[PDB]
Amino acid sequence: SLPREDTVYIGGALWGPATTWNLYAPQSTWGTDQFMYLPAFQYDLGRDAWIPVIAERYEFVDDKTLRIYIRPEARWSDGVPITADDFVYALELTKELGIGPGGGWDTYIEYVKAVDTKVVEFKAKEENLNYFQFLSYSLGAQPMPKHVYERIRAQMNIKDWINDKPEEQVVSGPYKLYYYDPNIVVYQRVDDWWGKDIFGLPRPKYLAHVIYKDNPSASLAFERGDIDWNGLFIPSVWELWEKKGLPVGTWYKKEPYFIPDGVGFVYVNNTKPGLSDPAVRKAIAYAIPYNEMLKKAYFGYGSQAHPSMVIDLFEPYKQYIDYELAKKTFGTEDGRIPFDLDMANKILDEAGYKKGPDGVRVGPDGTKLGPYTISVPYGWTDWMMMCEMIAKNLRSIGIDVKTEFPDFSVWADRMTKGTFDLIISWSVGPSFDHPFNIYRFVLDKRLSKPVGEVTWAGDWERYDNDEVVELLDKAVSTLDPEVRKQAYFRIQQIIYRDMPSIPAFYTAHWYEYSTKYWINWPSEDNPAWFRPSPWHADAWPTLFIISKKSDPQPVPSWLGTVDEGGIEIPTAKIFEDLQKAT
Ligand SMILES: OC[C@H]1O[C@@H](O[C@H]2[C@H](O)[C@@H](O)[C@H](O)O[C@@H]2CO)[C@H](O)[C@@H](O)[C@@H]1O
Repeated sequence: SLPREDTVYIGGALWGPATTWNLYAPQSTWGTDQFMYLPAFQYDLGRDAWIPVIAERYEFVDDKTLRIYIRPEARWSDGVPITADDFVYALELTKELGIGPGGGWDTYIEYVKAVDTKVVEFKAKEENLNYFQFLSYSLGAQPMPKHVYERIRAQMNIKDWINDKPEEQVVSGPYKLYYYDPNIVVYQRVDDWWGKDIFGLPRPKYLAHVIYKDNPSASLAFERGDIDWNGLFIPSVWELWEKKGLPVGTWYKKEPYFIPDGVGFVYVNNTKPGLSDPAVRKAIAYAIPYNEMLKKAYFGYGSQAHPSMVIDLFEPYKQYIDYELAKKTFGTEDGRIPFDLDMANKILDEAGYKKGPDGVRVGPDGTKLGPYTISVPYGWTDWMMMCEMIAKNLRSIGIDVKTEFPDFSVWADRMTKGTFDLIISWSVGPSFDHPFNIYRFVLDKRLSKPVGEVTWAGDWERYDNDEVVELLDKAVSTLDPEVRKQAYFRIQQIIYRDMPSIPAFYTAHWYEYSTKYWINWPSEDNPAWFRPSPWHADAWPTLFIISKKSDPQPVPSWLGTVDEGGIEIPTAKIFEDLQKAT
């Protein structure tokens, strides 16, 4: 019963049921992090700059001490000021509970301290000084409402709290929950949002997400005009406007249609017998039919990933790849891993795996290579097809793998708790600290948890290597790019030796829009925000950029770097200030 012209309908972001609106719970509902809880500074990948959001300003006291000045206007939706205590509390709670925003901060941050009501100070750890992580955890810090969470902690386990009462929801963002049921989640704009005199208001009054069971049903809704903002895999997407003449668009009008999101992996659980052998993981890498699955399953919307984990779609990242090592190791022109079942079988043969009567390999200890599952969420039809193609090839070489596609919530539980065998999942994307970010997320045991315990922070596969930890600790102890590069090069040697999990393809930043009710969507022709996908962590500025068709507004004046006429601080300026404070 929502007003259509004041509602943005969304697809491809929420899969399975609503769970909670609590970032410390094992699962929370799409929209919670994106729109309800904002950071100190919002990183802008498109401009390589930082929007001062809850923060007004930063200051380096020295190269290891960063003060963040909170806007006087920054205020929770219940009227309580956002204070330095809220920043300290959020991070200390994440450390205590082993889950929540800012996971891992305490590895590279010595302290977070409320030096005044509106001033928070972060101090870098010097033992393993890491300037990227220092900046990431400090500038990107997300406060959480201490006064709310302490009340909850007195009543119950914070992990059990649903936070599902609209009137009582205490948020820092411009939206909060309005309504939900088994078929929809709806958010409503906070009209007296604290940021209204700095950022304006987002244009939609409501954000609604009907819960579709699969891609085909979501696609049908999109074709009917019932989804405005979509983050969906869509086969033959160009035909929506070329053949069907629908008022629909993507970032690119021509192929590949989508900008890149990150790196999709075949994650292989290192804790399971058989899968714990690097030889088996290497064999799996050679048995993935990269080219065929990316054409048939992925419609050419993304290409094969480089095994270094570096996103070589961007020229400036190519310096971080030891191409000679990759070429030497894999025998291909660029060092990508070839699809080669002969090689996969050879690897298993040379590791002492012999096929038994049923055709399944048994190791020299003799661990049987199966039964295993490969799993992705039901309805994610592109990934499901990839899984089927991969599983069949693995069965061919004597690894007993079958597909299993449970509801998203169940899949996510098994991934985060590390009870899976194989899955396809995401990792990280292009960023100011790439490829440090992907090595940290995928390879760092410190971000993992025991099997049975939830981690959203990293290392789902439970890879355990102490040399990687040492290399991550030294990679950015100075800003000399050569030190970083050599750390990355050695990590790459370790990746090829251990095959902790398999970088497979560059994931698409799924993003489609309808112009029927909402206009000025970011695109190649209007590149106002480079992370517009409705499920992306950094989606929120999109909602300030779009207008109602019947009420067009100008571009928000705060957008753009300081030199361009907005309020965004270039990453280069932050590093300039850091070096100057040394
Ligand atoms: O391509 C697989 C699948 O992706 C779905 O979007 C995912 C996205 O790929 C993932 O990185 C992010 O963390 O979650 C979103 C969903 O919130 C997309 O909705 C599907 O159509 C697609 O099959």
